[PDB]
Amino acid sequence: LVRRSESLL
Amino acid sequence: TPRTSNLKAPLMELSGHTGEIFTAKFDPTGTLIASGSMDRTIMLWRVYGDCENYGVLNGHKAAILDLQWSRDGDILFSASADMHLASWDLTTGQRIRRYIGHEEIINAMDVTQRGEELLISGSDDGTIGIWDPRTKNAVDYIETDFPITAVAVSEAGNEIYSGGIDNDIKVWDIRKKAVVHTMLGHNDTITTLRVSPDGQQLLSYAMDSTARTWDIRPFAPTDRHIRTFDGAPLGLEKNLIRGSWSKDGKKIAVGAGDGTVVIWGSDTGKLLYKLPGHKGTVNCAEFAPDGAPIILSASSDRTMLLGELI
Amino acid sequence: MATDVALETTMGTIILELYNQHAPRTCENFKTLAARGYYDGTIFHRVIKDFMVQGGDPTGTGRGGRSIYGDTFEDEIHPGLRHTGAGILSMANAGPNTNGSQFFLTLAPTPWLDGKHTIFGRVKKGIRVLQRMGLVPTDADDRPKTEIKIIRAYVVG
Amino acid sequence: AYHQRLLPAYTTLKFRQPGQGGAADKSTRDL
Amino acid sequence: LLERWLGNLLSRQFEGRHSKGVAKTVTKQRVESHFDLELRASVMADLM
Amino acid sequence: EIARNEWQRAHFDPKKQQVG
Amino acid sequence: IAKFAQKKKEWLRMQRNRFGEKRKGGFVETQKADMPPEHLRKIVKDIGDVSQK
Amino acid sequence: PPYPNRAGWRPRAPEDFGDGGAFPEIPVAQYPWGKNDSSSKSNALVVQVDSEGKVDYTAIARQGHSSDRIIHASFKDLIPLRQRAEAGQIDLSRPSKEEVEATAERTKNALAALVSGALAAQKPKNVQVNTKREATFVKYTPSAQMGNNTKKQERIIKIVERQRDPMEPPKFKHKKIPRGPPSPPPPVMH
Amino acid sequence: VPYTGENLARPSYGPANPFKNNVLTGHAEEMYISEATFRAKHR
Amino acid sequence: KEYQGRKRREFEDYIRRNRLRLQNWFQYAQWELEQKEFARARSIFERALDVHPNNTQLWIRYIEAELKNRNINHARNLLDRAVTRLPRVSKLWYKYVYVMEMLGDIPGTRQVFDRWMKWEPDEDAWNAYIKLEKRYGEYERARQIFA
Amino acid sequence: RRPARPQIDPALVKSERPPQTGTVFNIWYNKWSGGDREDKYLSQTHAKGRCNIARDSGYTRADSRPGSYFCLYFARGICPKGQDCDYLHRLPTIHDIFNPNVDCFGRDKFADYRDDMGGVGSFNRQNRTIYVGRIHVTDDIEEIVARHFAEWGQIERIRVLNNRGVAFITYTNEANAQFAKEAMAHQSLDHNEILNVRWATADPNPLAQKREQRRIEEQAAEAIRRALPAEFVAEIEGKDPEARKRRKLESSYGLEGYEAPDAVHFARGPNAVNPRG
Amino acid sequence: DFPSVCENCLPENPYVKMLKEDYGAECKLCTRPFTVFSWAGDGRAHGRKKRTNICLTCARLKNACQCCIMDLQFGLPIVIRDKALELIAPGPQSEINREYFAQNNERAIEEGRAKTDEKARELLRRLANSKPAALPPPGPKDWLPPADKSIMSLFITGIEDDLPEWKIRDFFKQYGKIKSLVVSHMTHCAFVNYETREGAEKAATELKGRAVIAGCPLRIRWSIPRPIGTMNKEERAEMLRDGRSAFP
Ligand SMILES: [Zn+2]
Repeated sequence: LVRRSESLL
Repeated sequence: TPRTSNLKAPLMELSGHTGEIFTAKFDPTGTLIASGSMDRTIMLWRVYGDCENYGVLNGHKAAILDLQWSRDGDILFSASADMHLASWDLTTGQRIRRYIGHEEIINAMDVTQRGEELLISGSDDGTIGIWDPRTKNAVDYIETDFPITAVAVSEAGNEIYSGGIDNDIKVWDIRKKAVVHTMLGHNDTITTLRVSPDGQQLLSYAMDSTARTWDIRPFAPTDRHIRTFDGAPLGLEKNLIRGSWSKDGKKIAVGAGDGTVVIWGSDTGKLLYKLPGHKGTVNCAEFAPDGAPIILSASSDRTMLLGELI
Repeated sequence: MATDVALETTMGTIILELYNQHAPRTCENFKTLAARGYYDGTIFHRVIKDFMVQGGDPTGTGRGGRSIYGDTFEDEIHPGLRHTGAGILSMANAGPNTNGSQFFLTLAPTPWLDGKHTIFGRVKKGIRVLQRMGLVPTDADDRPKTEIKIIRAYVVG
Repeated sequence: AYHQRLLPAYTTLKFRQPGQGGAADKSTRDL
Repeated sequence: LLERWLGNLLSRQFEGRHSKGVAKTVTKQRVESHFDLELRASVMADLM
Repeated sequence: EIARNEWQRAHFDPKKQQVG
Repeated sequence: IAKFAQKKKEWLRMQRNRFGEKRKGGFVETQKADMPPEHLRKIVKDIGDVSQK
Repeated sequence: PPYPNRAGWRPRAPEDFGDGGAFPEIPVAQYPWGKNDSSSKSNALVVQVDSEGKVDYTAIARQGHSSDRIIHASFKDLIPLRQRAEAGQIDLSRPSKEEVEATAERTKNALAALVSGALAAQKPKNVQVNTKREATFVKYTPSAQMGNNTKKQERIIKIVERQRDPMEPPKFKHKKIPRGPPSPPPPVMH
Repeated sequence: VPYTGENLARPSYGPANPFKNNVLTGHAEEMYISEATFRAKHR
Repeated sequence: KEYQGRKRREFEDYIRRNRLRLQNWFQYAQWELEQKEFARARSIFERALDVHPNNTQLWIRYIEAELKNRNINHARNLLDRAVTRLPRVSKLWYKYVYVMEMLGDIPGTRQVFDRWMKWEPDEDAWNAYIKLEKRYGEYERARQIFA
Repeated sequence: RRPARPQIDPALVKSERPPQTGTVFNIWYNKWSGGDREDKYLSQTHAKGRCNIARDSGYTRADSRPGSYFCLYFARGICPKGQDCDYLHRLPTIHDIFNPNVDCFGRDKFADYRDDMGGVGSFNRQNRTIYVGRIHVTDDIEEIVARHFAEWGQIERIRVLNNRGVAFITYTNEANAQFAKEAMAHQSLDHNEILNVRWATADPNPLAQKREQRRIEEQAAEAIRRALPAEFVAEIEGKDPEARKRRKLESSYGLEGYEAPDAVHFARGPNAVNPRG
Repeated sequence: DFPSVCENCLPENPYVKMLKEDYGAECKLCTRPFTVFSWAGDGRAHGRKKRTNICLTCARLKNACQCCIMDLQFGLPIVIRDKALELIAPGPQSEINREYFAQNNERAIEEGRAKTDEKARELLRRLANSKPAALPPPGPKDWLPPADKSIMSLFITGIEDDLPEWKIRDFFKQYGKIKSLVVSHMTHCAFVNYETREGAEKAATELKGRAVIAGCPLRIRWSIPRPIGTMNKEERAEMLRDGRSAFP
């Protein structure tokens, strides 16, 4: 799975 | 490579001649370039700032084989295959005068940078000519038996180094009109003769693709040689390839027939550089006289390369 | 004993054994250059079908070499090891002793490089990766049209 | 190459002279 | 005029006619037909 | 498969093609 | 001077050929001259009605 | 076998090399992948792997295209740039005046060449002759061909444009060849 | 660099191929010589 | 050969007359398949793919026509091209996993399903992958599929 | 020696229009137009001269120049210039070979044949076979064909398909075949007939097919044997047992049981590992 | 901007004066206009202006010189090379498909896309293993001259297909002037008609009913000239056996 960004920025 | 000198580009072209560029020089200040070519014109370029062509001189009926800046930098000197010499004002752009009397093609010419001003014109009638740059007639002429392709004037202003097709570098005295000594070692025609900036060594490139440095000091041994340099082959054209000294005298540069400029160390002998970029025989390889690591190459692909040494 | 070095290519994985008791100096040169990340990111610059897969150049040209003994070191031919088949790891030079940082995987029996290059290893695991390396389109100067970039090569352990 | 048969016509472009506006930029707050 | 005209004549004589591929203008006799074409295309586009 | 298709092309017979 | 004599002749001939004013473009240049009128007369009479193959 | 030594043991089996790799100790010719009696003669593509290690399938979408072509061929292209994993600071600034003017110079030189070609084609200059036929010199070094392999002397070749009759019409007719196939279409990223 | 003597002096590493030209038959480059040189050699 | 030339002329004239109708390409390619001219039928189908790149029906019929003549590697290359061009058409993926399950080849079906799961499909493909791994035992790998 | 004999006097040789087969002479195409198309090709006339090699041969202004082509009109028997011709006026010998772009007369050869198969010919077939027809059907065809199809060159094989009045003459040289085709066209054999000497197509006889295929193969083999070194090719066929032993002993290079591949062993270059060349 | 011309097509002079004409002619294969380079051969003062006959793209496809149109590796014609080496001939030879392929492939053909070497060795190995009641021996009456002075023909039987007519012609040229020589390899028959009977008598005297030409055994007899017609395979076989039986 392609990773997402969880930084909420 | 980072930037070394004060140029707009590390290396760049100068073009606009419609014929083979045979001789290119520098200002004594080091800011102006004057080039004469097969197309009977002289192009005057500005090195620094914007690299702009600012002058054209059109007076010669044949190819311009030499041109030399004066001691100050306002007079230009042309040797040309129309059997003439010429002095040019580089303020109005007009020709000051013409020097007449040579009966064949003039191959070489030199002016004295120290002392009185003279002109040294070697020509294929076997004649060196000593000219004053105010009278249209020659002060003197020394007659030889062989065509002369390279001349140089000494620091003292009384010795003429003449190279020609007799494979010898002859050193003559002006007031005596006689050779003081001959210098052997070459076996093909001498194309350049340049005295070192300090005046202690002599450079001579010839058509055997060997550049020889010679001891020139007056109290020298019987063999006045120093060293021999290889790696600058002469191609199919039998041009008069002219080399130069760096200001410190450490490096020598000679154009090759491969489109390359071969730079050696004058004292060590290593091949320091073999610079490509030309599609013809590099007729001239000159160093910047104002203490800069700048080399100008003029070649029969109608072009000049201005480069910096890094 | 043989020590392992792992080439992580863009074709697969090649696990090489290295022969310390037969040609030592080349083997710790290879280990030190691999573990330092020096062989991380170079190319396999030359591929000749049925002859060679050669790489290791920092510049990817054919002239780079950064051996841990300075800039170059000497040859260590031991006659027990000869180029005898596909997949042999050897250290390549140019004439006399000029060993830099270029390695040389023989892809076929080549019994004419004996005594000229330093045999110092062997492909242990993953000979199919090298076989697919040999069968790549190379254009004119044995450099492949595509890139066979090496990423990692580690001591594993 | 191309296949067109235009004779030359209006071979110089007109440029906005001073007083004709155009190539003179201000801030969008001023606008 | 006549040399351009005869050059065009010799060009059709020696390298042929470029009959197909050029854009014809919308003259009066074509106006309504052109309108229909454009309108149909527009309607078709909206449908898609 | 390219060679097998070449062989099948070089040996085609329009005798059993008439029946569906 | 006897050994360096044919070399001198060859050098002088080569440099005069290369750098002479008469060969500014590599060759001797002349002016476009007028042909005899009978040349054109013969050409026009010969080609005729342009009926021969 | 291990390696303190391997003498006295000849590979007889294809699995004797482990996964593969001929042993330098044995001075017998060894074939880790058997006889290469025939060539590879396979028209398959070179199978590559990616960074984490999987079979790379972007050689199929990029097939027939140059390396500077931008092709979206994975699900990673469907993710926003801000949410696209390894993505911190994103520079969203216009190029400076230097790059802008350099691109302007390059594109206007190319379009000026095109304008010159179009103007040459649009109205020919009545008579199409040029008597300034300056020669071009070529240094041609021959290779070996037609059997014999002797090194022939290198050649200097003068190439001059041929004098053309000013009255000659165009020599050949124009052929209407149908359009070639387009560039290989990209993946459909719905 | 890469025009200095020590850069041209270093050779290309690795073995040689046991098994380039600009055109299909040889190598041809554009060159610049005087007209008189070509005429004299051709003569 | 006269019949072949006349049929080829008729089919090419129908293709030149209206190239945006798939029936002409289908009939020409099927007919050239009937005289076992596989290179010709492949060329006709590839020209149709040049005219209709994103047509799923043309892709399906060309993969099927490749499969019914037992050209397995050609058809697998074709299915790779088809799922590369149209990764969001589940019909092509379903045919691709079905074909590489029919021919044995369970790790190949698994890696095709891995590519499909990389494309993040609908729930039906995940359920199909779980059913694949549940059919041949293999429950723990189905647990990572549920993860 | 002997100068070239003038064949026909210049009084009989002119450049006039063809006979009037129409109403208007088209001067661009130089052909009569009008009339009826029932005329069309009409018939093939009888030519204005034959050739005697023993009588008409000599020297021209072409023996001094190397590379001069043979004369088409000396082959047609209607060349009036004699010794002043710029082309050769002799018979093509066996060493008169030409490249596959021109014939022996210098005319350019074409990509494909013409449907009415005559003319210069095509370079896509090394055709040394000439097709002659329109022979007066008698019983002594073979003797008169072998007598008259023999002064143009050296002949491999004449198959006379009698009863049809058709023969297929295969010379050993292509230039001799072109010379014979341009010499015997519209000539007479024994009676007043017009021979249709045209370019032969391909003999469907499978024996002739395998003969031609084989001859092509040893021609290419001769070229390859000229290209390769003698030891290399001698190892390549390996009919000589000593050459086989040399291959077994030489292709070892230290490692036993190698039997080096032909790409490595039969390789030519400066860096190859072999005696090279 | 430079042609691909072999050395034997180029002049012997190392300095070549060459003319160049953009779109000077159509290529002799693909019929497209191309830049023609031309030069004067070593045949000074008359001959043919040698030129590039085909374009450069077709010269890459065929691997041939642009002037001579022969293979640039062995010096063979293109069709001879292709037939004897079984090569692909990479490109269509039809009318419109030629321009289509040249229009769509001119950038990959230049880079060497779309090396025989081993196939030449394969051809050499293939030609290494090439594989291409009896009548009594002839009595004296076969080579004795007949009483009829009008009898002139010499009949030869046993001729194989490998024997050309010219070998027979210059084998019998040493005996006298031959008026005619008819060799039918289809029927293995030959007729020699001399001009003088002395030459035929000498041929019968020093042949004695038997002959060997290039390893082929043949039988010679006196004969009145009769034609050779449509003839049975069994009769052909039995006189082939007779020609072999000329050497028992
Ligand atoms: Zn050629």
